[PDB]
Amino acid sequence: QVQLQESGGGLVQPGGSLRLSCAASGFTFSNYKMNWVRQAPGKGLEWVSDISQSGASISYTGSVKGRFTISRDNAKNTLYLQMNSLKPEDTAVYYCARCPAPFTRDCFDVTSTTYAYRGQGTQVTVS
Amino acid sequence: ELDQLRQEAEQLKNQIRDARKACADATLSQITNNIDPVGRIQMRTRRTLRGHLAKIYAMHWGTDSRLLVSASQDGKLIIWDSYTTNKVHAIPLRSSWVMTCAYAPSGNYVACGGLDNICSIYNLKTREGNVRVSRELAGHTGYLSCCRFLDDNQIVTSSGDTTCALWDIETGQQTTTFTGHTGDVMSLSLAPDTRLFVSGACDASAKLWDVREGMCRQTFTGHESDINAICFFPNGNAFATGSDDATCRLFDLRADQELMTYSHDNIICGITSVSFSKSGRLLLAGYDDFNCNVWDALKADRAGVLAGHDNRVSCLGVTDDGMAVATGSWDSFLKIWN
Amino acid sequence: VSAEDKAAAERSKMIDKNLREDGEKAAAATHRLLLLGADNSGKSTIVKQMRIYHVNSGIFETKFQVDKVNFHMFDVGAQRDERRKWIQCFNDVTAIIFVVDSSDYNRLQEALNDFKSIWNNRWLRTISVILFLNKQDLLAEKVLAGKSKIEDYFPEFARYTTPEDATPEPGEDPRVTRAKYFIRDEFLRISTASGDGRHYCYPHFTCSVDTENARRIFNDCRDIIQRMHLRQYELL
Amino acid sequence: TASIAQARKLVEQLKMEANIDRIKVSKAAADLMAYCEAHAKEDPLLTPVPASENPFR
Amino acid sequence: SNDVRASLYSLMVLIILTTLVGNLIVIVSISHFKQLHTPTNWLIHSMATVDFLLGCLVMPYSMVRSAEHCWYFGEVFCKIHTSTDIMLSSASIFHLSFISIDRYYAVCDPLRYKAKMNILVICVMIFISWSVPAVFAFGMIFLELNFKGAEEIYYKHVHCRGGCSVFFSKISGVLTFMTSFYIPGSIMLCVYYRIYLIAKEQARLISDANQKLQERKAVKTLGIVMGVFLICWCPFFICTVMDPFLHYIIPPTLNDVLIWFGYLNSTFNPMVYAFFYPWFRKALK
Ligand SMILES: [NH3+]CCc1ccccc1
Repeated sequence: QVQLQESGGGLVQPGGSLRLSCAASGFTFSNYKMNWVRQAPGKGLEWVSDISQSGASISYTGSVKGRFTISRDNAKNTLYLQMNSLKPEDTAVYYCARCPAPFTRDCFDVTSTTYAYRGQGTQVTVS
Repeated sequence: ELDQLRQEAEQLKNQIRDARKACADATLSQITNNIDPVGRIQMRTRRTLRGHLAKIYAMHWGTDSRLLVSASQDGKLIIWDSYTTNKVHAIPLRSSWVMTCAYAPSGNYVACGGLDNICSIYNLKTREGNVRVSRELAGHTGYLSCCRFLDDNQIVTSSGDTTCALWDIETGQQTTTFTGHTGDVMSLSLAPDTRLFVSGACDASAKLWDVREGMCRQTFTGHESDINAICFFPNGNAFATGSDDATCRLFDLRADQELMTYSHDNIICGITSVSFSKSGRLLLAGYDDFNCNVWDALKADRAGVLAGHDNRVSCLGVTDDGMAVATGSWDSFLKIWN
Repeated sequence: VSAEDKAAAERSKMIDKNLREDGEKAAAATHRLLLLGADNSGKSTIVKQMRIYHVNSGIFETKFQVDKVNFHMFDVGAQRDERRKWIQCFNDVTAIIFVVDSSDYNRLQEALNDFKSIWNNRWLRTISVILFLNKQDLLAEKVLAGKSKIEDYFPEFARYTTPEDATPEPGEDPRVTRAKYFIRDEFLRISTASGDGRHYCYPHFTCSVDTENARRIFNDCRDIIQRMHLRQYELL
Repeated sequence: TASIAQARKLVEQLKMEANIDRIKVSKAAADLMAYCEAHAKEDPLLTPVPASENPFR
Repeated sequence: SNDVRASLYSLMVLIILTTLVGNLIVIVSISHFKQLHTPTNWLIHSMATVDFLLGCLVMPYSMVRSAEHCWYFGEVFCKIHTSTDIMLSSASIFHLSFISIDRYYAVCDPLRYKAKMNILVICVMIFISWSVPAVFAFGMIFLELNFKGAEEIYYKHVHCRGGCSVFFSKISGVLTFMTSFYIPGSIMLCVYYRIYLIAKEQARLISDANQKLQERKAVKTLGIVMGVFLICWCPFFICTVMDPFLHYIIPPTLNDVLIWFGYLNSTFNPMVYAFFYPWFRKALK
């Protein structure tokens, strides 16, 4: 079965740092791209970052550009998101979501409400 | 109590994993490693059915194993006579976004559906002699990806709203609605006894449904991406599936889990359609690489390639008597193999 | 040879003749366009005079003609959020009409991601994209007000200067011109990063009251098909 | 209470999937092998038919 | 010399075989595949069959008259052969002009290409290119005398040839030039220059946009087409139209070499117009 379980999260003061690690099982981690999405209270899912198969191509949302760092560990089948210098505007539930088809440069429905290949979620709160 | 519920669900999942592992005493691969290989399977295009001016999206054979229907993006539903390549009928469709078609076992009715979210039933034996819209089965909230005829009055249609519905044609209402999928349902296969059917979906989950009680009986996992095709084994105790991960997998109803992975390192193109031979020894699949590959179900060893399609193969079917295999593709040609 | 066989053959011939007649009719000088956008984007108001609503069961089709050439525009607006499966049906279209609400910066990144997915899709990599940055009027009002800064949603705006090839209206302010051309360049960067050379992006700045959208689509389709013919004839 | 209701429905579905009986995988594979070997002769795709037998010639 | 007679005969037989095989392959491909049944490919097939006939019906006698010899065949036959040669050369050139017109329409009128270039107008073009050259050639050879007032000159020229080189008077020469070479040639030149301009502008725009943000294929294609046509036919037709003037001082050997360049155009035409494009290559695969 294909399942994704994130880690990290908790209560952190503004300017703090967190490590969000997502564990992947039941599929080949190298073939698929990986994305991070978050759900602010009362808001829809917002794409945060993205990484390609080799890890060379990385893209970030403008709000989190320059602070968040995304890393992929193919050998350990895990994905990371270093949240450096975060602010209380970042309080949301983070989901690790692979892209549907392997060997593809497109990711259509990663932010969709019922996306099948997302994760359960990690609550990150900032005060 | 949501967390408690989730923990209970996880415990149930662990129990189900531990049970099939106990069941998995051995593997079919080592069970049938001693049997003789089928050898190289070679098929040559016997009749090419030309006449469609656009990409063919779906097809379905007839129980007589002579007449077949086809659906294309040009807006025409064409019923063929593969023996002599005679276009018996050419039904015009209101919407050109057809995604599926079916041929009733009695041969009197032919169904089609697509992005119009409506299953259209076409009468082929009416007294007037002209094909007429029998019923418009409306009520789905997503594109119709597949539909199959139980009898002249009941049809099972899968949609893109993560549901499968059973329709009563005479009254045009959903007798029973099947729910549980978290992704768009893309294909369905009915059982030889027409009491059970499966529905591959976009969540990599293939479910087994009871027609009468309207409940899922089993859920199958194994695939790592969107499932586009699914076809019951002739016995009815197993099915195969085709996914976007360029892998076909065989699931057994009684054991509850996968028995075979039909994939190769070379293959990187998803499967659009799968079908079985008469005896189930051959599993024919249609890929996006413009080719259909025939696999030996028992030994997962490739047996042949049905090359000869210029564009992507979108549909494939094997006759009830098993004599011929029809492959449709986006090059507007439907080829018959034997 | 037999009477039944001859009857079947003549029925097949009549069927084929009718099919060929129907294929020749209404399919010559007719082009299909797939219209995409979001709720805020004014995708339904792109073509004003000849907007055709033909809604029955989830797809309304808009038909218009500019110079004896007909265009059929299809807007699928009753499916679920997921769209990676139903969009493979629209491979044949000559162009994709992508409408973007440039006024709202919050969903601009979502629109850019959607454009990126459509551009790099396997079945849409041959189809050119016609891009409409709607609500230019609103975008100008937001920029002139200055209460919301586009730098927050895109930090690269601080180190961006308007291109020399910009052709702003005399009434446009330099800030507004820079903002709109920055959005256009943000889309064009995605376009040209993976532009295979067989499909191109045509960016147009549109407003709701704009009435030249049909002519712009006409010219863009002319360019798309001309370049397709040149590529087929080894001229490009 | 939609999330908890959906989770409870999922739990009930998982229970209904778990409580059913299962057969051994060796038995299932033997069943499919026996079926394939019993219907091998009738299959025309496995064994090529004579040039006059096939209606598609 | 006998030894060189053999060399020239071998070369001319090689030309005949390559012409025939190329034309036959093009014709059979466009017929059987059914995917090459677009209205244009029909023009290409018609040009291929004009040229194939030229390979068997005219070219073999062309070599026996090029190798300076008495015309073994009858006088009625060389009249027929001369008329057939003129007919098929003019038909090929007309087909080239019509293919150029089709290309223009496809490039400069993309949206209405199917409406303005359909099977009806294509068949009208094929009929024109098969009939008007035939009527003109057969009339001017049999009914109307191309030699007007130069009956004396005509007999001396024929007797000096040995075989039968195409004789033309001043008016007849100018009319043949304009009807066969200049008009289709000028049409082709204008339509390929226009296409060049359009394709170069498109390539420049594409490259300029790419460079602004953060192969000369048309030159090669149109150069091959125009250069082959102009090389194979322009020398022959200029010499032929200038032949009535200068009191027919043109050396006989030149004419024999020049006619064979014209035939080498029918040789090269299937190559340039079918194999240079990939779709035909994929079909041949
Ligand atoms: N083989 C070329 C024969 C010819 C002579 C004069 C005009 C056209 C053609």
